Amino acid sequence: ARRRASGENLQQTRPIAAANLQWESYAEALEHSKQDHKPIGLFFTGSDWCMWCIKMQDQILQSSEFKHFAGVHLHMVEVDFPQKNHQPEEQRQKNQELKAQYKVTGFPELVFIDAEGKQLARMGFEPGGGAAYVSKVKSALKLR
Repeated sequence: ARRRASGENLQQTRPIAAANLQWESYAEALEHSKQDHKPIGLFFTGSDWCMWCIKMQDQILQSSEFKHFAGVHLHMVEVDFPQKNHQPEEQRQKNQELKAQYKVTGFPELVFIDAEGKQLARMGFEPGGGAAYVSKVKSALKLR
């Protein structure tokens, strides 16, 4: 297949392309949601010891489909529990409170909440890649 081997088209497509994920604060997320009404995804993980978490981060959160979907439709908040901790005391207290608040036990776990703190849906690690993961969240949050 010469066509498959060929590439690097002169004509540029999709000017929008894709952008990296923009992390927001828990306090900031709600502020925006109160105004924008968009759901908040809290990412609970172990950056330095949970391999499955790395996989979720590397394969779904950092995936192009996830980036595009979330950049447009969601507010993302990072909540990490590393072995080597260097987060400010205030951040750690808030993070622990949040972990308990949403009854988070297993990681990786992504929980969707509204600006009033109501849970719309929750998901963990699920094979299939970024495209498939976003389809699932859409159905869960009733986005259409």
